[PDB]
Amino acid sequence: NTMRALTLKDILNGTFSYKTFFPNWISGQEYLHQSADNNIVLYNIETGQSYTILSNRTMKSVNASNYGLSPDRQFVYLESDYSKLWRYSYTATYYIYDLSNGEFVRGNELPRPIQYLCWSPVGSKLAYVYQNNIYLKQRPGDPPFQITFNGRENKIFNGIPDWVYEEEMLATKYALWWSPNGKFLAYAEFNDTDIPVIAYSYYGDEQYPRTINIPYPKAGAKNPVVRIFIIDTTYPAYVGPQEVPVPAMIASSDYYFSWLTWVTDERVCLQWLKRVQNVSVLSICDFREDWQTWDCPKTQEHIEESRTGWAGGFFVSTPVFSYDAISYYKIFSDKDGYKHIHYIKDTVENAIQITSGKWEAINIFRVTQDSLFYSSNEFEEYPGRRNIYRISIGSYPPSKKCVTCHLRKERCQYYTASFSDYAKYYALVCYGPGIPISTLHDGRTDQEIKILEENKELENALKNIQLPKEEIKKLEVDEITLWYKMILPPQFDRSKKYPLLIQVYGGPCSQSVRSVFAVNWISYLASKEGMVIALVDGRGTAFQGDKLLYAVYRKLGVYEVEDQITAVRKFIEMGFIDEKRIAIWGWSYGGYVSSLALASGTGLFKCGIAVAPVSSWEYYASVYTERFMGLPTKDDNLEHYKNSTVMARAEYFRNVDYLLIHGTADDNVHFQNSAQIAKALVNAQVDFQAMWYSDQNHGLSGLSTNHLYTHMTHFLKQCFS
Amino acid sequence: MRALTLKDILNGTFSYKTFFPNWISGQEYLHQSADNNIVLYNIETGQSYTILSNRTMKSVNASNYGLSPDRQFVYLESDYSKLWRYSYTATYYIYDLSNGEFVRGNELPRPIQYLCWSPVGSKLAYVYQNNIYLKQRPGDPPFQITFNGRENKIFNGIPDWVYEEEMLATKYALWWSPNGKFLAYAEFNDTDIPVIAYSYYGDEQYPRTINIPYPKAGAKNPVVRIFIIDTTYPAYVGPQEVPVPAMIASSDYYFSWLTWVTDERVCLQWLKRVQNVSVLSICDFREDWQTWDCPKTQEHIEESRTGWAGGFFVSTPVFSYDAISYYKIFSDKDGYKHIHYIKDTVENAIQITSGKWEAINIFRVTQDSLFYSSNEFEEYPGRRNIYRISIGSYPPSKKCVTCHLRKERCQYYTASFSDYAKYYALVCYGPGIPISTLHDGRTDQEIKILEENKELENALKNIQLPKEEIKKLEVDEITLWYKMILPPQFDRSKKYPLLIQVYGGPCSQSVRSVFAVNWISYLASKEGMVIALVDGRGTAFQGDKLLYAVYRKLGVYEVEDQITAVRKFIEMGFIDEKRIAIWGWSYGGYVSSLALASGTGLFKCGIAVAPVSSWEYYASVYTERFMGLPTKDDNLEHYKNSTVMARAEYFRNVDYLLIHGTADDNVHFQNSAQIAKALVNAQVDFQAMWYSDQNHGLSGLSTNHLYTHMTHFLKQCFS
Ligand SMILES: *[C@@H]1O[C@H](CO)[C@@H](O[C@@H]2O[C@H](CO)[C@@H](O[C@@H]3O[C@H](CO)[C@@H](O)[C@H](O)[C@@H]3O)[C@H](O)[C@H]2NC(C)=O)[C@H](O)[C@H]1NC(C)=O
Ligand SMILES: CC#CCn1c(N2CCC[C@@H](N)C2)nc2c1c(=O)n(Cc1nc(C)c3ccccc3n1)c(=O)n2C
Ligand SMILES: CC#CCn1c(N2CCC[C@@H](N)C2)nc2c1c(=O)n(Cc1nc(C)c3ccccc3n1)c(=O)n2C
Ligand SMILES: *[C@@H]1O[C@H](CO)[C@@H](O[C@@H]2O[C@H](CO)[C@@H](O)[C@H](O)[C@H]2NC(C)=O)[C@H](O)[C@H]1NC(C)=O
Ligand SMILES: *[C@@H]1O[C@H](CO)[C@@H](O[C@@H]2O[C@H](CO)[C@@H](O)[C@H](O)[C@H]2NC(C)=O)[C@H](O)[C@H]1NC(C)=O
Ligand SMILES: *[C@@H]1O[C@H](CO)[C@@H](O[C@@H]2O[C@H](CO)[C@@H](O)[C@H](O)[C@H]2NC(C)=O)[C@H](O)[C@H]1NC(C)=O
Ligand SMILES: *[C@@H]1O[C@H](CO)[C@@H](O)[C@H](O)[C@H]1NC(C)=O
Ligand SMILES: *[C@@H]1O[C@H](CO)[C@@H](O)[C@H](O)[C@H]1NC(C)=O
Ligand SMILES: *[C@@H]1O[C@H](CO)[C@@H](O)[C@H](O)[C@H]1NC(C)=O
Ligand SMILES: *[C@@H]1O[C@H](CO)[C@@H](O)[C@H](O)[C@H]1NC(C)=O
Repeated sequence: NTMRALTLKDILNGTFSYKTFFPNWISGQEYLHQSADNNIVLYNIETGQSYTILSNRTMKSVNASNYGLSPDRQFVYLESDYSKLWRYSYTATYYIYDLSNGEFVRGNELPRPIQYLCWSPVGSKLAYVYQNNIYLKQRPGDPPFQITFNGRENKIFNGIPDWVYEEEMLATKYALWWSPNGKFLAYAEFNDTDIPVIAYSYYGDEQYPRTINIPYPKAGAKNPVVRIFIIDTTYPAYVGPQEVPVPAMIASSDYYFSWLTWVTDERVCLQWLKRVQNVSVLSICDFREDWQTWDCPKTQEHIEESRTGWAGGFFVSTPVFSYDAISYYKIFSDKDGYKHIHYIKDTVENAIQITSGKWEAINIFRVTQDSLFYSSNEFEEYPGRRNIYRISIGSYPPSKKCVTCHLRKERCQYYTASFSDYAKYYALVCYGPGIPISTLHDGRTDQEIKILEENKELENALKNIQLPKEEIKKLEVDEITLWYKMILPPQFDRSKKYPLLIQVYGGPCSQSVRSVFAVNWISYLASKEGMVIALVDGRGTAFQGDKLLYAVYRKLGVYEVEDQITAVRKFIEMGFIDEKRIAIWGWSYGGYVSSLALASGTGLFKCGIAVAPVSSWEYYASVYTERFMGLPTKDDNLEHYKNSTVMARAEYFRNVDYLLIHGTADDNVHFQNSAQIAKALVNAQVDFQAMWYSDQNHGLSGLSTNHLYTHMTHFLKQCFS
Repeated sequence: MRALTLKDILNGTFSYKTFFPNWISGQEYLHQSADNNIVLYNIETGQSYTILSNRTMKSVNASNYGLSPDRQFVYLESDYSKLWRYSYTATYYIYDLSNGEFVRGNELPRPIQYLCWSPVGSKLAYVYQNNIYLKQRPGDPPFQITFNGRENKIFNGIPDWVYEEEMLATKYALWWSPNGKFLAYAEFNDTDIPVIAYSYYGDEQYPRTINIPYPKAGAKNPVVRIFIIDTTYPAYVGPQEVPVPAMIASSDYYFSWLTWVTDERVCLQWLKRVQNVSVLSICDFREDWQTWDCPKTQEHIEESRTGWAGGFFVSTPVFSYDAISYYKIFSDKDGYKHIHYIKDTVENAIQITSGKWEAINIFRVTQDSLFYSSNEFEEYPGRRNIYRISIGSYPPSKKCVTCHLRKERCQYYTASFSDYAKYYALVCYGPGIPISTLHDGRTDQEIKILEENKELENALKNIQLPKEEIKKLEVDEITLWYKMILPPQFDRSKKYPLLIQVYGGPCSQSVRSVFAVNWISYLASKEGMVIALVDGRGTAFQGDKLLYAVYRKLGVYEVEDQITAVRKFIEMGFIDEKRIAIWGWSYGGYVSSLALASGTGLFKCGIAVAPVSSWEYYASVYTERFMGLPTKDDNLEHYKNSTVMARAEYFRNVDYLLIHGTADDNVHFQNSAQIAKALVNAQVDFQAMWYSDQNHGLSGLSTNHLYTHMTHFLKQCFS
């Protein structure tokens, strides 16, 4: 064979895709996995042997795409008829299979379509959502008991989140949680009745288009109301569902429900977040026997507030409880402003700092009897790497071990972990910089037992490909460090002038300079079209302390734009960039940033591309916008909501080539955002190129993705030649 | 001295003025002068006086006026709020001219959808919240005629969306009798019609949905009931329904138009939903029952075995002074639309005009004369000349008033007649600079020049305008008339890039002797391009064989005829076969898209502005007229085969530019949304542009942006 450059076709077909192995743990030494001919194999690590538990002929009999083994292993649910709704939500038909009998569960059949379904943590209890209502099945073939009755489509939601909670708050399709032993079922009740709706046309394949209404609260609009209830699953008819008391300081004004964490069958932990998202409350509630309800004392309310910015990051960090079920470990900012692990027993005041330094603790994976596992930046001071650490708890001389630092140093510096029951064994998934690799380790010695997915097919395929060189370096301008990823063309010469493309996102709590392997569009642009690509992380980006993160608080569309400009000026003075041929592209938040950078009036960028951009913070969800911007009122931050729009910079797009793209059925960043930019450019008498994608979601999935990346390539090749 | 610039076209620098007198009597007319005073001019005693001052108009921000026939009052129209093509809502103020003060009292409500005076006296008729009200005297409390008017459902006195656009082409649906004794009105019911919903972004946090009851091809149609009310005693017997003919009511139907003959005689025109047959029913008033009798003996059928009834509309009759007979334009034995004279029956109709040319419109039927416009002169179908023929005199007369009035300059006319045709005005639209003159209605002599356009004549002195030529091609027994616009200092030895401007819809004509300084004049004047406009099968005024050729076969012959013409223009030697383009709007957007995806390799690039993509998405009134019903028993097969989306894979080696306004109520954005979706599925690249919150015509700074964007696309395509 002969070495060849990447093609656009290779990227669109996903020829250089990688496989990942996350074991579906069922016990401390057992896990499930789908085989090549679609069977379900049960691998036991201690015994070393595997067996088929659910055959391909049983899955094909009902056109099943997914499965779910019950904890007691008596039954397995068969998921078929997947019908996607929003980012996480989907509807499906569920078939219970009796493994012990060798036949499907016939009788009090499950309805269709089911919005969410799950087993209890022990036994064969079932909980499901149908027509925004929760139902309970003690045994698979038993008639269901209806828990909720007010569920109405697009108005009252039970057991599943509404649009805004699914997207910006919970980031999941469910809103119900079983207690550790299935004694209680906790759930949430969302009321979207008075929220204004977003309406958009869906053309489809019928003579007339249909309107799609979604209750969506834009910045400052009426928000949904939430009521968390806990019902006794053993005797639901006795006292019924009990509402969980909301803390006095949370209920004083509008509030959000952050997350629910079960501690024991008689103790649950709820997190609340005031509408002004700079103060969160961790309330611990205990079950009482004299009232059959949940008592929430003032003594068990732990406040976490941020005087500089917002509480947490994308979410308010969840606590990981100790074996004693009274104390917990949580990640939050220290005195210096770095998000580190703390240990809280009684009160927040007496919290003990577990990790410290000019780096951040990202996630706590497991809190065992003697070990604590977590991921961090620490290794070699690179904020874009992720490594797994293991620290001792309770032992007199403490231990601290980096499991993955030197596991495969050159190839692997971005890991994630998946723990078996009680951390007896665990799996590490390496995502880059090299070819991703999934391995399985002993939970006591950290030793690698076997390679789950090595990716030898992708390694051989890439042999004859001229992949670009990726470099993660930093710039130090005016006490502000800018980390950047530069993608260089094959056979790169520091004496030549290369056209430059900037890929931007820059949204608060984000990070785009990571040691992650990816064979994407910008890899093709550097491999075949000889372009230099750059990704810069400035103010507002996460994992480098709160001074960097909270710098964009109430000032969106200002520093993230300036930092891309500062970086381009620095890349130009390196000598290998053609100052005449520079471009910037982005999607969503990156579409807002590239539009503002292109209309900055600096003359650095020749052309720019904005895909589904945000044009004004008055058009985005209250949950995201108000977290980083505040209220759009005269008494608060209305002034900056008006000054931070793309439409106010319309006259500045006169000598630059602008390409504006947006999907007509975008439920997340509505088409209204691009419709307003286009209207402002028309009024300003400014020429630009545009593209719409009919009936397409925010991500433009399908043949639209092909068309988009082809259309953008044509625009860049014209701009650069 | 200098070439035209895009800015000159966008600003309307080379615009022309037109003078249509607002007749009030047989020798008088009103006109809003330079200082915005309403002046009255008398032709006989050549005197003028200001009847409504600029101070009176400015006091209520008035943009329009309406003098009552008795001249006691004048309505002052202000707060104009456009709705659809013709409809608008405004505030009206009655001014008492005799007293010198505004009419105080039972004030008119706001906003009023339509308002008009009776043909005599001070009677008022107006539509408010889809209901008709009557004011005997301006300061009197109104008498409510209708009560069922509900927004977007029941319409009274005004048409619904589809009747306003495709059927009446007017903002009103009420007609006063010749002396104001009776008021006739329409009642439209859109209750079960499916609606078209589209987002209107506006300037608020959330966009709003706009719903319009719009019947697409084959969908449920609005129902119509016509009534007549005695305006002297409307409480006595009330509104009486006009009997619908037995053969019209048998299935779905349309009300075509209403024509008052005398106070006690009215003429109604009906159209069957299968638009190949129309009925002219004459109804008389009966004292005995105070109702309208419509006999079978007074039903005149007009059917078309080859195609549809009429042109864009079913021609209206013009009655004689005897009020029993009438003159109507329709096809003869040979297939040419000529004037006929009907006394008793359609069978015994007498053909008034004949030949291989068409009579376009009947302007006025007087006691001894008949005025009409036609093609006849020098056999040019794109010309309009006004003729006068005698009626009643033993040896008949026939003269062409306009033919040699100004032969080189003027060959496209229109006429505005004063009360009883005592005087009339001729408006020349081209080929030369438009001119409006005033003629004596008895001798046809020119009395004065109303608007000569000397400002535009002087402005164009230093402008080297392109040469326009109207010629014809004769291929396979089919004559194609074309207008070619040549660059200044055109050389027949050089190769020039070619742009085709297309419309090609049924009943249309784009090769006319009309003066215009438009976008394509700039493209030829500054960008050295040859421009062409071809009229093939489906275009009107050349007989029914040409017109009905596209019957039930839309998107086929009009496309082929543009291709046949380009092949002929190429073999002329001065066209660069490598640089050819085609642009069109609306129907022209459908034709240019199909021509670009024909697979002939003639066109390099094409532009489609607000195109129709499938006949499933367009108005039933227009679509089922030339294509029939989209059912298995009728023409569903061709409805499916005549789509732009079915030709998606053919746009692969051509440059396509697709433009469409998001708030287009006429040709919905759905049409372009479907084309874009098909091109994505076919993996075909194209350039696109949307216009937020803009109507079908993209009026305002959106026009500026569109014409600029299209110029860039063509400049790039022709380099
Ligand atoms: C846009 O087009 C309009 C015409 O539709 C232009 O308005 C006209 O501009 C010309 C030249 O500036 C004016 O002509 C001069 O008028 C004076 C009397 O006012 C006369 O003494 C001169 O001999 C000459 O004819 C004209 O008055 C003016 N207005 C009208 C009603 O025609 C306008 O200027 C164009 N815009 C641009 C930017 O060119
Ligand atoms: C508007 C907005 C917004 C903010 N936002 C969020 N949040 C948190 C989660 C909830 C969400 N509502 C808001 N997640 C995001 C982004 C974002 O702009 N981009 C850029 C981006 N996005 C996409 C889709 C891209 C696709 C291709 C290339 C680069 C891309 N870059 C992202 O990638 N992700 C994952
Ligand atoms: C779909 C469709 C359609 C049919 N249509 C109608 N009818 C009768 C009245 C009722 C209506 N529903 C249907 N009037 C039309 C057209 C049409 O295609 N074009 C072409 C055109 N249109 C526009 C707007 C143009 C603008 C610029 C240049 C060329 C243009 N060429 C016209 O000019 N006019 C005046
Ligand atoms: C699209 O990409 C897939 C891989 O994602 C290609 O399929 C592979 O083809 C090679 C050919 O040697 C096989 O050995 C692999 O086993 C295939 N992998 C999978 C996952 O099927 C496919 O060929 C690509 N499409 C095209 C047209 O090249
Ligand atoms: C307007 O049209 C609607 C629908 O065609 C009429 O309503 C129907 O009238 C019939 C007869 O009175 C009833 O039996 C139906 O149940 C009605 N259907 C609906 C959908 O309402 C309505 O009466 C008409 N109104 C006028 C004033 O003509
Ligand atoms: C008017 O047009 C209609 C079209 O629907 C003609 O009706 C057809 O007549 C035949 C007679 O055998 C029927 O079988 C069909 O169902 C009808 N439609 C078609 C096109 O198949 C009607 O005859 C025409 N009338 C006139 C006077 O020309
Ligand atoms: C939901 O909210 C509406 C409107 O605010 C209110 O009327 C109703 O009581 C609520 N319903 C439930 C079940 O919470
Ligand atoms: C939280 O935000 C509000 C509004 O900006 C501010 O007034 C308040 O003091 C902040 N609270 C803390 C603890 O920072
Ligand atoms: C508005 O925003 C611009 C940046 O887009 C900034 O330069 C200006 O100072 C802001 N403030 C006001 C009051 O305009
Ligand atoms: C109003 O008309 C008078 C008389 O023609 C004139 O003098 C005056 O200038 C006009 N005012 C305006 C505003 O045109």
